[PDB]
Amino acid sequence: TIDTDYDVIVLGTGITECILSGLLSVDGKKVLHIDKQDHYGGEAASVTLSQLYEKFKQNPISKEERESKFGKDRDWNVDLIPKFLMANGELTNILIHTDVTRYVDFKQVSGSYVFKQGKIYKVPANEIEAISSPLMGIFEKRRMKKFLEWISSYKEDDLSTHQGLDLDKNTMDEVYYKFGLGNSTKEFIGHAMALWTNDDYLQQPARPSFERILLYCQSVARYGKSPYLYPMYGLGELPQGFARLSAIYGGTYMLDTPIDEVLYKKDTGKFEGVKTKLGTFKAPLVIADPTYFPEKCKSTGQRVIRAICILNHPVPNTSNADSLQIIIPQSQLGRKSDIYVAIVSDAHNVCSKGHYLAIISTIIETDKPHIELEPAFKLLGPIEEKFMGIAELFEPREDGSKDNIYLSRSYDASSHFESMTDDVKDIYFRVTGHPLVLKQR
Amino acid sequence: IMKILLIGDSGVGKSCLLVRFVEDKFNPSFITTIGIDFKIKTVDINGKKVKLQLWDTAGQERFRTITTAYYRGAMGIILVYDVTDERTFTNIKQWFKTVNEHANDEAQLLLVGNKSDMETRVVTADQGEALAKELGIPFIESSAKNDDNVNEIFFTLAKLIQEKIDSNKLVGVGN
Ligand SMILES: Nc1nc2c(ncn2[C@@H]2O[C@H](COP(=O)(O)OP(=O)(O)O)[C@@H](O)[C@H]2O)c(=O)[nH]1
Ligand SMILES: [Mg+2]
Repeated sequence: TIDTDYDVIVLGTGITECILSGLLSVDGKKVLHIDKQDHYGGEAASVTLSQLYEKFKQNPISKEERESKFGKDRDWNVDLIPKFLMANGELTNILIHTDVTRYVDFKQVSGSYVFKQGKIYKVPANEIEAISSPLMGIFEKRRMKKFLEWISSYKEDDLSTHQGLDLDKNTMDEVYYKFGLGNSTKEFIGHAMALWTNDDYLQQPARPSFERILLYCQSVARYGKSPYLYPMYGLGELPQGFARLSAIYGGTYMLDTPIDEVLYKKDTGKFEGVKTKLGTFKAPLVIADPTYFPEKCKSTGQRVIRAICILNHPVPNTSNADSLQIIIPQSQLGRKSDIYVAIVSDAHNVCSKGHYLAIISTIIETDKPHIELEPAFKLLGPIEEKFMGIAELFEPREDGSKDNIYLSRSYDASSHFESMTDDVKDIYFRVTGHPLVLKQR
Repeated sequence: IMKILLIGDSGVGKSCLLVRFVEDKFNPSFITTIGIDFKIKTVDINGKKVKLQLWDTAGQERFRTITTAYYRGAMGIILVYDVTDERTFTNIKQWFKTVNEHANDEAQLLLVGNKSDMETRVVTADQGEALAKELGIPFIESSAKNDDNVNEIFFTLAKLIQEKIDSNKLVGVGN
């Protein structure tokens, strides 16, 4: 039978929790990691196709119908929340330092396309594509090139590299003016490289936009043709990998084990333990996602529409690419928020041979989400089936000093994992009392 | 390169067998050994130098929470029970079923009765072969503590796997 005392109890096996669990176990703590659901991943789990029907459709089709049309569930691993990995991002820097690269294989994403006047254009990957792209005239490209030289050459501690600009005092629009960049170029650099979901960054200081733009460029440099990576067999592999890191170093894992009751300490309100069908387990603190403590969570105001579309064919005007990101900036549609599309396919063992997965997502701003995404649906051509779903974005009410209930944030509508790792670094400090400094294993 | 797995109930001695084979060590300490991800060891098969890549379950079998990446691309799978614990024997049929789903029927299996040194035995060597024969896979009775037929486990499995690789090579009839 089982130890009941742990240094840390972690609830739910989403990527945020799993990364925390792994790092804590590596640190020497004794983690117990429980999940009410019968599988790894939480809200960002990759699920089979039948499960996709069970989750999002009103009248699921027969096994027999599904299988002739789409094939057997073991070929399908479909992300519930679309994300990519910045090549030089922080999640990959964690993957490397923790050696979880051993439990996950990556392909490069084929490219990034940006939307204009109803047509998608490829973001240039090298000089040949730069030269032949019709997004910028000859001389705009030069200024653009002089701008990008500045992003690399800029060194914080050498004023002579700044070209007369201060990232704290100048706005990004003021930086853009300095280099002579017209508004189309601003949109390009802002929505396609810095990856902002609206134009508010223009009036805000430059610093954060600079950093994000430097990250893009650094991510394209590392392996080449694009800034993104994607795990074979779906995003679900990421949490599983960290779960193993945790297990290797001492962690205990229970799935399909609902939390019958949370236990708080007498008078104090702080966390004591939890009560499961496998007995009762105690720890001085708990790390959990918002579905385990709804009352200690508040909405952030945002709701996100997520549309999963199965195609029989490559996306139009993408040179038959195997993977793809489409950015539809808001200015092009009269919105407050960009629309995103992520495409992956049988090349990543996420669906049966011949199919393509296209996951459209955006922040809802009307009372009819299905209509908001229509411009994106037109880009895909013939769609075989749509799985629609809305999710509300929660965050913790307090930081967990009062109660030792340290909650994670819901996964947001950004295209990559940079913000998720920001949540991890944060939650780590709140729990440990120390910054997350990275050790090589 | 060969990906080898060791599967079975907690407590049967999977991590000891692995550590004995690679390092030539046994830790009696009643604890689980933690800290093991995979070991590497070169084996010699009929002149051919074959590297075995041996992956530990890291205790995830304890509540049936084994990661998919563990199973993927496994060429050999050692199923292990404790000869002193009848339940670990009964459950082998269940492990067999599971492994054959996840390894996708391409892996070569092998049954191992561990802790053959103990006098508190409750499963005979003959019982173990009955089940091994029933499932279509070879049988070895081992002790990680005393080094009883531990090497034979890994050589037997490596040899069967190379047999299948070698008989699937296209013949150069041309030259
Ligand atoms: N007597 C004896 N004890 C063993 C043998 N192998 C393992 N053990 C003991 O049984 C326990 C289980 O060890 P472990 O390898 O972690 O089991 P696992 O759950 O299958 O990985 C440990 O306390 C070992 O010392 C063996 O061949 N003989
Ligand atoms: Mg073990």
